[PDB]
Amino acid sequence: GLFGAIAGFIENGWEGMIDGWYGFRHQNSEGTGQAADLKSTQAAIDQINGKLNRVIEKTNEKFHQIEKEFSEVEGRIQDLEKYVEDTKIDLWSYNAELLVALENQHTIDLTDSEMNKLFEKTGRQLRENAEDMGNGCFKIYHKCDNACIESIRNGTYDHDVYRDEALNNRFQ
Amino acid sequence: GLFGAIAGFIENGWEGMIDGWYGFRHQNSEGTGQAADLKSTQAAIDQINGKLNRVIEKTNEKFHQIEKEFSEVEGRIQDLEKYVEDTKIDLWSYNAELLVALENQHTIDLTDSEMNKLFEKTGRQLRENAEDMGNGCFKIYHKCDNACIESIRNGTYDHDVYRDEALNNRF
Amino acid sequence: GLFGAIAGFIENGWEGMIDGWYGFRHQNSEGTGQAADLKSTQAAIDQINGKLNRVIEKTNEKFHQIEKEFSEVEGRIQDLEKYVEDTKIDLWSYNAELLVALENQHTIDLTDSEMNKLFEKTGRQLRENAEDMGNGCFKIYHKCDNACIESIRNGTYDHDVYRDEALNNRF
Amino acid sequence: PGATLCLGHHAVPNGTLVKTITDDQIEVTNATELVQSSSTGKICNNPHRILDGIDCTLIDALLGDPHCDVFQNETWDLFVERSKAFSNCYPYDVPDYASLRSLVAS
Amino acid sequence: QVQLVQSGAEVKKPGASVKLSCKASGYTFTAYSMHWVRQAPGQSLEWLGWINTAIGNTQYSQKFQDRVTITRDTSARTSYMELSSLRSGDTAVYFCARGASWDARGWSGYWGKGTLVTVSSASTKGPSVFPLAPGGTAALGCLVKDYFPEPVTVSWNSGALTSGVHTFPAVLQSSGLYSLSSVVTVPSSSLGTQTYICNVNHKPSNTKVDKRVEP
Amino acid sequence: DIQMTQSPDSLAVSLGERATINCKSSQSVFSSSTNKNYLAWYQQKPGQPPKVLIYWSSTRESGVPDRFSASGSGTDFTLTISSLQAADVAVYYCHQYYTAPWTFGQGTKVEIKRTVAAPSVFIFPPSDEQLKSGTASVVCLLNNFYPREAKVQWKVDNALQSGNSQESVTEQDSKDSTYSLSSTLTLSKADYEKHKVYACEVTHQGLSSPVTKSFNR
Amino acid sequence: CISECITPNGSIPNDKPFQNVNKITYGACPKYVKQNTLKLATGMRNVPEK
Ligand SMILES: *[C@@H]1O[C@H](CO)[C@@H](O[C@@H]2O[C@H](CO)[C@@H](O)[C@H](O)[C@H]2NC(C)=O)[C@H](O)[C@H]1NC(C)=O
Ligand SMILES: *[C@@H]1O[C@H](CO)[C@@H](O[C@@H]2O[C@H](CO)[C@@H](O)[C@H](O)[C@H]2NC(C)=O)[C@H](O)[C@H]1NC(C)=O
Ligand SMILES: *[C@@H]1O[C@H](CO)[C@@H](O)[C@H](O)[C@H]1NC(C)=O
Ligand SMILES: *[C@@H]1O[C@H](CO)[C@@H](O)[C@H](O)[C@H]1NC(C)=O
Ligand SMILES: *[C@@H]1O[C@H](CO)[C@@H](O)[C@H](O)[C@H]1NC(C)=O
Repeated sequence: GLFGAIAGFIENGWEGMIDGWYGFRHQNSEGTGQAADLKSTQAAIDQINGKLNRVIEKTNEKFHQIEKEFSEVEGRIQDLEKYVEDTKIDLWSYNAELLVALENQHTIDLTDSEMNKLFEKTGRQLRENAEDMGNGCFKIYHKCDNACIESIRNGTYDHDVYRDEALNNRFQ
Repeated sequence: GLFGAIAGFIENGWEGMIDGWYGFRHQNSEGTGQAADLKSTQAAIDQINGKLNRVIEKTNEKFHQIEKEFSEVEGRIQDLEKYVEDTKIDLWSYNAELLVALENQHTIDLTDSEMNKLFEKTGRQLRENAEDMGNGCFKIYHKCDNACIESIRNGTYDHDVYRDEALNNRF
Repeated sequence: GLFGAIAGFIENGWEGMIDGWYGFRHQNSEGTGQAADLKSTQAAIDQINGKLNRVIEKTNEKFHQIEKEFSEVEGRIQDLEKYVEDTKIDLWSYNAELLVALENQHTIDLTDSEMNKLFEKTGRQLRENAEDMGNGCFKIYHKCDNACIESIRNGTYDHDVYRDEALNNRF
Repeated sequence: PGATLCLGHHAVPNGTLVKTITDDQIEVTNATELVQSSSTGKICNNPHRILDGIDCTLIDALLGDPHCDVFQNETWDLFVERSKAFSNCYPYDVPDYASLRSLVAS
Repeated sequence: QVQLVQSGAEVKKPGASVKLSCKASGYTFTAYSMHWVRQAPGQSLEWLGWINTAIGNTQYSQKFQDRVTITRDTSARTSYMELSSLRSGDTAVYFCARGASWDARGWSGYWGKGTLVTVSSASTKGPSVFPLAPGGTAALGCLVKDYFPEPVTVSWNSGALTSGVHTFPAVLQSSGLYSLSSVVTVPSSSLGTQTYICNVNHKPSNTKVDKRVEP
Repeated sequence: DIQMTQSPDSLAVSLGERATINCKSSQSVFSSSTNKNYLAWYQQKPGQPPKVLIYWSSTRESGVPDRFSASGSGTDFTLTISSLQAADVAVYYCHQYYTAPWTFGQGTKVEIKRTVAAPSVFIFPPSDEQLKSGTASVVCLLNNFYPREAKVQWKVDNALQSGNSQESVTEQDSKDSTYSLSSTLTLSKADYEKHKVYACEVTHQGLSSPVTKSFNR
Repeated sequence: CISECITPNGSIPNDKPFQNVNKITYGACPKYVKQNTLKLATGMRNVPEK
């Protein structure tokens, strides 16, 4: 994708993440765990449902039209009826092909984006207390129990609390 | 947006930024102030006007066409005139709808990008002298008066001058 | 582009890079040199050939159609044949314009992206051993000979080896 | 003594192939079909009022061919002509038959 | 093709230990949790614990933290459950099951076919097969008695007689030994002329036995 | 832990008819966090392992026929088989995976309801070859009856027995939807050749009067 | 039965924007296209591992 997260610096997806689209996996002094990220999963989901509802919105209603099958050769007028219809179908067929091509490119890039956006938010909370290991994982340079990880996941992590401990571990 | 700046890590827009689209707000030892960033502002504007001008360029000119209203039932030939016209309108209508959906998505994503690009540029000038607080703001770890801020804004900030001071304060 | 690398923080392209689309230039204790990066170059190339192959795939085959030029004035039926055809051409002409506009924007944006992605990957390998100078160049804060540079280019740079040395130099 | 925190996204053992601007075929986690390609094979009698023409063309009903006189003064949103329809009255033709059929049907 | 191949049936005496295995294939092993769930006969399913297949950490149900240990071998694509200080109340079928997600917050979409483990102080014994000697139809049968351990299989006339046959679930007697009966309804008219033989198989003791049943 | 409790314990429904099983968990298994109910439903036929029908309380596993559906939120859940077919006769389990430990319900056995049918009763005296072994086994067979409920009382010289019999019941018959029961009375050779009249009394809904079948030693 | 969209082959659902059943239609109907399938992504890229 354009952002290089999904199928990029995140080396692969997690078949085991079954209650969210994006999330966290951790290891600390109390063990390891997993949690869906609620906001991003929902951010991705709403856009895809939004686009989809736009796509499946409002078919046209048509009633009396033209004949499109003919049991006799008639020439000029039939040629024209068949040409108009054939033309209409090729145009719509083109529109249909183009619409899904564009949507899918956009669906893929927006999902890559949410991953990248989630990743960036995590980095920002952590300030100087962690480093990006480059594979979508952060190394946290302080003791960080389950409540601490959860504090990161729920967006209330207070970087200042751990900064002295962390900087000491990073640089000394 | 795709970049997560506008309506993202930037928590809200500034109703008070009325002389630019993007800009800086600061607080330092001499008080606070505001300035539009012209290059990013101008970047969004030029893309949107280029785009806008592409869209409103060159309507087609047509002269003698077909009748599109009829005062008598005639059947087969009229059905075809009406079907051709009805089909044409739905096709153009789809094009019109599609044109604006893609354009508007693209207008939104490009503006978000310009926000993100301005932010990244600011980060890069600052090098090791500041930290991203995560809300589109930088905490600058050295004394930085109005001329210093302006040095950041006009792209001549010299990070080496302040580096020693900043690192001591950070660490 | 949307990512701000090409025609952005990378100030210009390299006319001298003739064996890749993206790559590295370096200076170290053994001198300077240049090398293309194959993966990013190939990533861009594969996508562009893919879109292109999608665009030039499968023309339609048509046989008996309608007459489209006429040697006599005939009125109502001819108006319709001419209107149907004229309309068809304007629709396809519109599609052609739109298809290339969207594709070209996307072609421009995806290449800016690959540039940005290569840059980000390099930053991540380097960890705390380098700083982004803001112009697409990294200042590496340790002695880094040709084998070290090559270790960066081929993805095996071991940041831990140099961290003590680099941090001493940065700080 | 520290910790590790990894960001990731889900995946499935096997997904579904879709087309994009760049790729003729690429795997995503889920997709949905946009082309209706099946029918029950039956015409639903709601909400539109359906008239099965049976042994009658609309034109035979119009003129009042006797085995079609059942259809007198009838109305429809959609008239259905069956291939088994037949005429059984004076042999006839209608110049611009197609138009009359069209304008009556409409 | 997701598959879970569990070790063969096991018979052990009280106070001993057992170690069952579960061999997976057809999916990436370290991406899904493994679970061990048991079922006493005629009872409900009981979760023993789970293992995180990538890392290898576990947690067990408190009624079992003392005695159960779960293991994995990542190159083998294999899980292992070891239960110690066995008691008669541990007689049950032991399923391994792949989690829908690792971390155990997920259902099970794939279960192994199960491994029966029987805990008793009785030892392997082959059964004695006694005849159950015969309204217009009569009933005859075989009583397969005093064997250990389960299971036993019964057919009639080498598989040829199946309609009307009812082989019952075994029952466990005071002796610690199992007992089973298998019967078939047949027309009274058939009795003296049609031969009826029941084929009993008790594989744990290598006992194969055919018994003809007559009035 | 989180207790799963199903209702009813046993359920009898006619072919083509609707089947509805209920589940309550001791604590909510809804996460406001993920907006999902962490609840599953499994089918289990004898011998076979459990099979998911439904997960996220309301999502149907693929390949499972659409006559199965489940609903509910938090602590109240309901599995439904809209139009019961013969292959649906099985035990059904609900399952919370909201938190470790996994817990399951006690199980609801589901059977085909049918017209009431009375058991054919047969009695079997011990074989002579078994009597040599010093023990005697009298067997009572109750064949092809419905419903499952049946009392078997062993009477030896009319003194009804207790503590010396054991029962076993077939699974509902795939063909005619009946059950069958085998009862085995056990004595020592000594006690067996001490009384004369051995009888098996069966009581069942399809039997207007309790039927007794018997033999004299 | 109830259906807004009718074709000579029979009624069809009109929940999808396109159909490949018949160019002849009546009522509120998806638009006829030549393609027999078109997949709209409703998820991210799928990258399964090992
Ligand atoms: C793949 O995506 C489709 C489209 O979003 C999902 O279909 C939805 O299913 C839910 C639950 O039944 C319905 O409420 C929605 O109406 C469906 N959406 C549409 C527009 O059809 C589908 O569930 C997904 N497939 C899987 C297995 O996850
Ligand atoms: C609906 O009916 C029409 C008419 O019978 C079908 O069109 C036929 O399609 C087949 C297969 O491509 C062709 O070989 C025939 O020549 C067509 N018949 C006629 C008379 O045109 C059409 O396939 C049906 N639609 C669907 C999707 O079932
Ligand atoms: C974040 O998580 C912790 C640990 O569960 C919890 O105590 C805290 O309330 C959460 N923060 C907020 C404000 O939701
Ligand atoms: C940028 O702003 C500062 C302070 O006003 C000014 O001193 C400096 O000259 C400016 N830089 C340039 C080169 O314009
Ligand atoms: C990268 O380059 C160095 C220097 O040539 C070499 O030793 C190393 O093996 C390379 N890494 C890989 C795995 O290609």
